[PDB]
Amino acid sequence: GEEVQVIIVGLGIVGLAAAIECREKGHSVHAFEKSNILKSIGDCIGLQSNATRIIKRWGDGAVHEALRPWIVSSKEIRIHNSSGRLIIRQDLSEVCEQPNYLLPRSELIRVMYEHALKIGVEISLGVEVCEPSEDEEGASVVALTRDGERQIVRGDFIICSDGVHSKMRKAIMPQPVEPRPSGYAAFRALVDTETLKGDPEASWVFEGVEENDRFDVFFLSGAQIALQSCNKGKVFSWFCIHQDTRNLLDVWTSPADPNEMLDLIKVWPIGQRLWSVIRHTQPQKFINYPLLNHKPLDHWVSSHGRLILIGDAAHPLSPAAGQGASQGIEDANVLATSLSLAGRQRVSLALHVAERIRYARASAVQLISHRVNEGWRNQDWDAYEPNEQNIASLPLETWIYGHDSQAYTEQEFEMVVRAVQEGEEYHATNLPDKLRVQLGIRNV
Ligand SMILES: Cc1cc2nc3c(=O)[nH]c(=O)nc-3n(C[C@H](O)[C@H](O)[C@H](O)COP(=O)(O)OP(=O)(O)OC[C@H]3O[C@@H](n4cnc5c(N)ncnc54)[C@H](O)[C@@H]3O)c2cc1C
Ligand SMILES: CC1(C)c2[nH]c3cc(Cl)ccc3c2C[C@@]23CN4CCC[C@]4(C[C@@H]12)C(=O)N3
Repeated sequence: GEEVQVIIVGLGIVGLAAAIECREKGHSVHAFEKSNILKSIGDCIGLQSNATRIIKRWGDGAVHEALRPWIVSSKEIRIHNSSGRLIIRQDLSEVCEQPNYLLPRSELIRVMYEHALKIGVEISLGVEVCEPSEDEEGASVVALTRDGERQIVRGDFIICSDGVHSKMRKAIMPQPVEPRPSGYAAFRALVDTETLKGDPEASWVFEGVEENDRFDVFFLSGAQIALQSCNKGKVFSWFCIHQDTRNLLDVWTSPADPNEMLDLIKVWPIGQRLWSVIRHTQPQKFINYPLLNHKPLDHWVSSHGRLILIGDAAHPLSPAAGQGASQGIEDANVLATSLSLAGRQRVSLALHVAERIRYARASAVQLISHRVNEGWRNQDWDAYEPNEQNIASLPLETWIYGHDSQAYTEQEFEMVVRAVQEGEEYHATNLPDKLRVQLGIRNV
């Protein structure tokens, strides 16, 4: 009559989603995180309908109501050239049939953190998790606190949601493959709303944002720039994908030079108008984040089936594509659903079923996102005008954003169990069949 004891390593977006999913489905959760995750860092996170579908269930709608101010109200993407001329209005009516969110990462973390505490997730901040182990009966980790004290923590299995620099990953894949640089990076930041207000030369950016979030894209030679608003103009954010061969580290903390962005855009006719807004980014908030191409791992689940990698620990995606967080939320939902269907006496089965459901779909999104990183969409803008051909269409694919991962898992669970127990390949239908073979995805 004892609950499953879930251990979670890392409380980024995916670890918090895994904690909420597991706890709402009746399992005990003790989550560990090394940092103060409430600190204001990073810029905005987008969540598409495949993620909001999952989030809508949490607390019988409580989290969705907390996130309602952040529901995307853009009806179109406005695509501009280097003169600022509007070339194409790309309709978002289908993409936005169901809710999407756009909000500062720190606000999404806060909302998820508060709900996790409310529903009884046990959270331990200031803990670096080390040295996982497992056998046929259980798993354990070492909780290392900042005073150097070590505490053993035991559970039924370990959820490794510790991000792109996951140290848990080597417990599954001890020989790490190296991501290769795409040759591109992304400048990105929030704008300081206060100083943005009160700049008369930036007043244009507020037009209509109380009714429809701004979603402007600009294509210049060497730059793909987006300017967005959310929550009725309370927040403005921007990014700029650009060529960069420097040896940049993929972290969200390093100093970046705002003058590099000014130099890139000031030589084109629209540059001064864009800078009228972007100049109000706080200097220490400029991030220049490299767009690295990570190869799918061979698998996500450990030898005894009591550790699983999810989120960016399993399938890091660049922030340039828009499915990174949403796919990690699908990991959390499928894993928790699979655990609930398998039960405490079949934990390894649960993790292996979740891996079989998630792997090909997550890997397809990952491999397609490599093309956005390498700039395949770009053309010579002296000759071509940008249009829908140049917009990475991953956030526009119905097969991604229309998907209901929980319903899929419930309907397919016993078929996946049979594939796992009979040693047969499971052919998931949560991605297009042509895609899996076209991309060279190898089933686990
Ligand atoms: C500080 C920060 C800012 C970010 N800002 C943005 C942004 O503006 N836009 C965007 O699109 N993406 C951003 N990201 C990335 C984004 O969170 C992910 O791409 C994705 O949405 C969710 O990935 P995740 O939860 O799997 O991993 P992450 O979000 O990277 O979270 C991993 C967590 O695990 C913790 N952790 C790592 N190792 C250990 C350990 N041994 N023990 C305990 N805890 C550990 C880390 O402290 C971190 O909180 C940011 C990530 C970080 C870490
Ligand atoms: C910002 C992204 C993640 C995005 N976020 C969305 C949200 C909704 Cl709700 C609908 C569509 C999108 C898109 C499509 C975008 C628009 N950007 C223009 C330059 C680079 C990029 C990235 C990508 C692109 O090529 N396609």
